Amino acid sequence: KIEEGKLVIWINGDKGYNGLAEVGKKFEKDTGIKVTVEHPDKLEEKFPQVAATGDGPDIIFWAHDRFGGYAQSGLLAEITPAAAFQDKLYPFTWDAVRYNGKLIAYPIAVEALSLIYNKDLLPNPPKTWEEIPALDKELKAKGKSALMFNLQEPYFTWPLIAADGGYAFKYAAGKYDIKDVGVDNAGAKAGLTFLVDLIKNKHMNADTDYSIAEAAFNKGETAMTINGPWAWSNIDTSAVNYGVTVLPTFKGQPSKPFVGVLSAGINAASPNKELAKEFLENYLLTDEGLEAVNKDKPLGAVALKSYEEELAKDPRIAATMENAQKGEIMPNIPQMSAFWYAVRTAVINAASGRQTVDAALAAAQTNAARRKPSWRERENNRRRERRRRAVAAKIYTGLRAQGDYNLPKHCDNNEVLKALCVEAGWVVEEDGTTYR
Amino acid sequence: MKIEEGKLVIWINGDKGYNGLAEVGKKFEKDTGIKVTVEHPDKLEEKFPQVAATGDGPDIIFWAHDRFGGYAQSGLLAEITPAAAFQDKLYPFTWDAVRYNGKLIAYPIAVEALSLIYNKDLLPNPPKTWEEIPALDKELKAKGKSALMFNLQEPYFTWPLIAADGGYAFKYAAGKYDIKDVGVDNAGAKAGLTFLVDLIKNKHMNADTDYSIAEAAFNKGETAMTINGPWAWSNIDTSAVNYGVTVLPTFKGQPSKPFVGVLSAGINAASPNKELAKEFLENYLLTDEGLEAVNKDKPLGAVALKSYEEELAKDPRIAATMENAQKGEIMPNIPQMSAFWYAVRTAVINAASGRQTVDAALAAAQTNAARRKPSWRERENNRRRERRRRAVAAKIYTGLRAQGDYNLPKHCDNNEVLKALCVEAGWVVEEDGTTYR
DNA sequence: TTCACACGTGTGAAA
DNA sequence: TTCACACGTGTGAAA
Ligand SMILES: OC[C@H]1O[C@H](O[C@H]2[C@H](O)[C@@H](O)[C@@H](O)O[C@@H]2CO)[C@H](O)[C@@H](O)[C@@H]1O
Ligand SMILES: OC[C@H]1O[C@H](O[C@H]2[C@H](O)[C@@H](O)[C@@H](O)O[C@@H]2CO)[C@H](O)[C@@H](O)[C@@H]1O
Repeated sequence: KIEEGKLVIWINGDKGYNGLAEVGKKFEKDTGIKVTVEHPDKLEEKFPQVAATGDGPDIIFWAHDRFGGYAQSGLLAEITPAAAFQDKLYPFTWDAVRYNGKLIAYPIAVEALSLIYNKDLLPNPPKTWEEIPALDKELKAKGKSALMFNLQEPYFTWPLIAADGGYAFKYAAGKYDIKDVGVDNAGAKAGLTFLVDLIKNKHMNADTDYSIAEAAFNKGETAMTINGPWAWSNIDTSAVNYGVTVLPTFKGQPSKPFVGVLSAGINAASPNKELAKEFLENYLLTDEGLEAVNKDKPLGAVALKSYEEELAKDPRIAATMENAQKGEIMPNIPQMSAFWYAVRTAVINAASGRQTVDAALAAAQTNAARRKPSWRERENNRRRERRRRAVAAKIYTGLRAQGDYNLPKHCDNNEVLKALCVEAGWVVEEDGTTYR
Repeated sequence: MKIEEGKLVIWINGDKGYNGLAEVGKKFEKDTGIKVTVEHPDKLEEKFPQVAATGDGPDIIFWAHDRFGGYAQSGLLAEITPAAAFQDKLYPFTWDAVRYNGKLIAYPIAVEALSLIYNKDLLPNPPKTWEEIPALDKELKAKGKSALMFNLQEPYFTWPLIAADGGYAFKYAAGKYDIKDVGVDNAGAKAGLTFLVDLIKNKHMNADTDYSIAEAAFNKGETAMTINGPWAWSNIDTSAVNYGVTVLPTFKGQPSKPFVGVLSAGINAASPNKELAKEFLENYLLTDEGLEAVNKDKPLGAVALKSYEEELAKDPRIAATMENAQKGEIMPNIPQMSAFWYAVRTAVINAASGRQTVDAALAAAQTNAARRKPSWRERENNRRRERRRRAVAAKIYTGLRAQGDYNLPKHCDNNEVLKALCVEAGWVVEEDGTTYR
């Protein structure tokens, strides 16, 4: 739990938390405030469960798509940087972190998936998804594979699902229609069927996850992977000469990745809200601060204009933003969580053969729509059934006490009910068949 | 995933040397042409029993021996059939660790015991007792450091202190463990966990500290001590910290008693590669060169293979490891061990957080660790009984609604039908169900 | 050991 | 939207 004078940060384990820990240390030396960085598992899920009761970190790092629900549940302290600060960042990165007219976190970096390839195994990477199967057949004869990427998180498969028409929630009339979903249309089916066919034809394995794909590419066992800017440092430490380029087209259309804006929201329950902005505004979001983090694990197109003009000249960043322009920024609405869980279930269930593509995406469409019942709705149901059981229990208590039925020493209420039935002129068979 | 004929898939925990093991796999593929894939998924010791029940899961699974008895009872492991010649190459007691109902159910790899790891430059003379840690931490804090940080989310790391003054898991008597004789709630266990919660109350430790927080703190020089196993040394070596490995401190003048694990490799019962897995484990991994490749990635501890252990035993860090092991006990491998671990993990976490008193947390742990897990058939019995109870009721009300003519509204629940029936039989029923003649 | 009612949420109505 | 019986397991009685 939070406490005054200290700063605890939650950031995903694939970002440069060590580099950010070097930001907190210099922050500690200036004003004497200790700064701990922790990279817990499923931090995007734990934070909403714990922040309600007042627990959780001072600052939470995650992509912007989750912050709308967080704010909707009143977990985030509203951000109000001076004008002088707001102008230090690109406008569209402020838009990613504004929900109902209010800024709900500090945008940090823009992330988009790209195609990463091994130049030594594949000097000329494919321009199309359609030619990957043949390429894998050629590489399988050399003991390699064409492509491996995380199939457990729909983030990585969404570029292909959206290529031919799939979409999450249609945007029209300046709003996201929380009830117009595009996970079941012809384009989505085409994209997921091709992915499943890749598995069926043994060009990919349904159980490949982030760790398995990263190891295979960094050990030179697979020619390509799909990943974000954070993955680059680990490829750098390996012996692989890699390139970063546009994702392959599918049916002649670009892959359309969902673009995220890594952000840092301040816990509404924190006693260090001011201390946290002094850290975020004048220590992290500075050339030397982003540098220390970026040097750990690349951030992507950092939102600070001041440092992005430097990073923007990296050909890997140019490629990252080439993919981003062909994709879309993620909505931040609270229903993204339901959308992501549903599509995750669809991809996994179709990849494994547990469901057909048609059945998986059909269910996904209705799941990404589902309303989650409120606490009060759950409590209404709990109480109604408590009252139903209490009413029955009182009836049978009086029947047992006053009925003087010929009942066994121990018997259930069904037997009492039977004795009440015969008294009222009914016949009740062994199995409950009841008539006059 | 299913395991395919002609390929080998291995599961091993992420803190072990899976990169070294993958190199052994790459040699095996070079000599016989069989591809070997090594993965380190999360919660593998829980995932395996779920998938392997239907023939899924890996060909080979690595874990400490304590979980394998439950696997074998569930029929998930092949029986290990090493010729006597090969058995003689490993220490007898390591075979004991993987013997269950008289059969060998895994290949023992290495013996693991927790030790005290300390920063020589911050603390040239490590403490001999737990009792002096609070004072030592008070010194270190004045310099911006802490005395001790270790994993408080896995009971494995706190058990040495719980066991020190008398806590125990299952009592051994007459050549077997008594699954109803649990010792997580006696005076010694209470004293050990109380001292740990007292560390937390006096701000000498954080209740939320997990494995990665403690490892980062020690390896960065923020804390003078940690508690960990041999797997952790390689990350320390790469750090600036100059460390030593020594005996765990005493508690109430008595040695800490870590539970000792034997890293073991089981063969999935559903694998058609049982012969290939046996070949790989016997003739590639459990060799000098095989264990060396893994050990160089992350230290294994005291390996079961006599020939290579005579080399590793020269290491003072292994001598210390086995000094702690002698003071501890080999874990049981009985199926009830997972229930014991879940119970103590909840007790430690709840007490460390103040959610429960020590007495309450451990009282619940004792009941949970001793609770008999109902069989599948007992569960099915209960499920069918309640299915039948509802069915009889349903038929009774179906008949009452059909032939009753109780003048009831379009839709109404069974309680209202019951009420009508009661008045038909000469009863009065109030709104809340109060019923009488 | 078996057993019965409690328990809160699921599924599907009915509006 | 509210509502009701289904659902399998929990708590604890009787033996
Ligand atoms: O897979 C669904 C997942 O997608 C995104 O998560 C990304 C994250 O944005 C990246 O920074 C990186 O960590 O990879 C993640 C995918 O594993 C969404 O941000 C997230 O809400 C969603 O659950
Ligand atoms: O914490 C309970 C846990 O303890 C042991 O797990 C150890 C394992 O033996 C070591 O090899 C290492 O990985 O640390 C683990 C604890 O995080 C038991 O083996 C395990 O069954 C039990 O759940």
